[PDB]
Amino acid sequence: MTKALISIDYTEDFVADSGKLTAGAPAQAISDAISKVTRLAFERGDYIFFTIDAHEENDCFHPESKLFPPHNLIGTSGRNLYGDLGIFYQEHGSDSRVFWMDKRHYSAFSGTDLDIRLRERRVSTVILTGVLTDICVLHTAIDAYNLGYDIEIVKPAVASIWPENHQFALGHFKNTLGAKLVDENLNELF
Amino acid sequence: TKALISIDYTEDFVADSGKLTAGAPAQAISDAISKVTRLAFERGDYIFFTIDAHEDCFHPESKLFPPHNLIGTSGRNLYGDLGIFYQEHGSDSRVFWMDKRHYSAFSGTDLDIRLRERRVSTVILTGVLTDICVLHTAIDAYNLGYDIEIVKPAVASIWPENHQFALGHFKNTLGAKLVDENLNELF
Amino acid sequence: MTKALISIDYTEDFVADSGKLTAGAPAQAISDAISKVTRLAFERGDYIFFTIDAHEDCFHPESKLFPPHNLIGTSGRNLYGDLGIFYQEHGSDSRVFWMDKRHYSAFSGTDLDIRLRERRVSTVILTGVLTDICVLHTAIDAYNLGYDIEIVKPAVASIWPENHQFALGHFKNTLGAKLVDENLNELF
Amino acid sequence: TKALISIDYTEDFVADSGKLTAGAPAQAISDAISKVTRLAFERGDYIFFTIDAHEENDCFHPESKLFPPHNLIGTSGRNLYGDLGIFYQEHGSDSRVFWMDKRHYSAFSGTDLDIRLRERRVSTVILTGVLTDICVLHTAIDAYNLGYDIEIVKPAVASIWPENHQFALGHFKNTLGAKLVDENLNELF
Ligand SMILES: [Zn+2]
Ligand SMILES: [Zn+2]
Ligand SMILES: [Zn+2]
Ligand SMILES: [Zn+2]
Repeated sequence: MTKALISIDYTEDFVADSGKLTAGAPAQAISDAISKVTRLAFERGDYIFFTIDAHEENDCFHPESKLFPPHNLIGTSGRNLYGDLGIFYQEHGSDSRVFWMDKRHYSAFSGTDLDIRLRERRVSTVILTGVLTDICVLHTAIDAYNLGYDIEIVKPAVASIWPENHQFALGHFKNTLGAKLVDENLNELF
Repeated sequence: TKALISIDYTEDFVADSGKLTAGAPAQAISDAISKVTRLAFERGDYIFFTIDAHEDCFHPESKLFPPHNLIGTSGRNLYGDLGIFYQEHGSDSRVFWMDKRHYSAFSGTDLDIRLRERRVSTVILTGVLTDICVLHTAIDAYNLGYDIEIVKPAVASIWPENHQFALGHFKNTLGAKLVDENLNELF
Repeated sequence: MTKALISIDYTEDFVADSGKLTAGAPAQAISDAISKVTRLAFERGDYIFFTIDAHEDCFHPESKLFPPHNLIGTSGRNLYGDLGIFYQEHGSDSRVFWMDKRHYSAFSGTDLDIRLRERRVSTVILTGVLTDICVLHTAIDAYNLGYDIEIVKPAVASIWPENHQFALGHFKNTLGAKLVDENLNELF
Repeated sequence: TKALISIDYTEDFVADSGKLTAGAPAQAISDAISKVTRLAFERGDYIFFTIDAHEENDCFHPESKLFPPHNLIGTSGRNLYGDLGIFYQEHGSDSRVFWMDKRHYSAFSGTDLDIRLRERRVSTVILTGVLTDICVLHTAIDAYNLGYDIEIVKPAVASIWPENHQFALGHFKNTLGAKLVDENLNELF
């Protein structure tokens, strides 16, 4: 029954209007659902992992730097969590069940110790939230699948810039990864 | 020197009576997939056939798709001229057959090890399906620091909108180069 | 309560007197204990993974370090002693696996971790040869992958007693492994 | 270009008053480890400091039962010992120098080391630090499985137990096919 909720890249740079790689409106639209579900997961005794892009300026060795403009730079406000989710972190970030995790690839597992931390705790299910549905959420989900985790996707708490991409990703999660789609109350959606 | 990965282009995925057939669009790439494989082989590239090998109540994929590519069945035989190429050159030191259980060609296999032994920097992806075993393989390759090439006329999906999502993902997110059956970049 | 026992390279080439990479007397001495403990684990309901060297290869760094051994399709890959009989009896059981490997570690380039995770196995029990090479590498990989570890002391062996002793110390003190006897009871 | 890995050469592992000190043998390599690191840097190599980062009362870490508290985040225990420390003050902000926190013994486990190396097409890793038979050994084995050529700087690795140091060196040479080199990065025969 040991579960972990993963909060992926829900920062000012991905969500806010002035954000450097902002998803804009669709990302902002999930603010209430993402904060509610994360607070709920925490209330249920789940582990919470904030897995956040930590980029550097002039990282010529990173293939991502040629693909997107500078975003989520180390030591910038762009890395601040957006909305009430940010308030949640300031309140509960010191709790032994809440984690902040820097990542450099899209997937929350790549080059991090997420798998190690989950295995230490004998977690068998990950609950995915954040942005973008078809990039960092999708990559994290695929890695989770290959690492043998059960997957839940919080449908109203994931978002993409592109609606067709969001739809592809949701279908992929359900039909290919065998993931459970859930709402903000963590109830399965049929 | 690069490596061409041939993903799941078997009877069960391609033939009209295949257990998990992609049908017409998978059949449509037969000429292109075999042309580009022979071409890559001609110019000294390594060839990795990464093929579903299914049996298995502990595999989560059992719930998601009907039995396909079962061991010892003709369903695992490579489709078309690609099977002919393997019959001719499967024993060449640069050609490989790898059994896999997940979608990604890297998951639970020694693909990364074999590529690293040969100091390969670039993988060229062919096969089916674009949005499942090709997409998963591409993403694993990206995370493992490989340069990626996708042979656009040698990948196929059941649904054209999924094939289009995957192609866009390769270019815009993974930084892959889309190439034609002559291994020339597309513009 | 269900665990996995890993049976590492206990084959003719590593054990038999004419073996291509034979560990000789100390490897032969564990034959009774390794078969006893494997049968006990299987009877208990545990999963059994035979993780066996499958060699061919100028590209393999190991080819320069050891003479040819456990070559694919040769008798050097046959399991040694009563262990071979257990495999004849139960090799087709859904709980028993034969796994080819190219590195020393049973995890490296294999699907061992995946198979264990499918089954929610939290504890691996290690047996076989050599204590300081394929058992050590496998133990280290298991540790980094968050498995609890048991080492069957009378069912592991090395060519050199000092290497065998180093490895056993490393398992207990660094990896936090439980050392057990052939009855799967902890040793004190 | 190669990468030199500097493993756990900190106060807690080296200094007389270190919480998990290897003592005199670890102190004895201070000159060699600092010399070889400055040399690798001069030669244009990448330098990775891979340093234990433990927390007090981490009940979920299996290492917590095995050793007393050591290299705690925000303590002096994590300070690089000797001239290596001075080198880090001098060049830590350089593009080729990296500081990597680790929780397991191996420098690769749960880190982005492999990712950073492959971004640079590094094919050979040069290993230094402590302990020879624990964080150096684990790092070497991980490097081997990941297909890296390995160099071990013999006078720049140390263990608390000399027999364990001897086992590890033999293992590197005979099992991993590593090249043993001196503080001048010249092969030892
Ligand atoms: Zn990013
Ligand atoms: Zn399949
Ligand atoms: Zn071998
Ligand atoms: Zn430590």
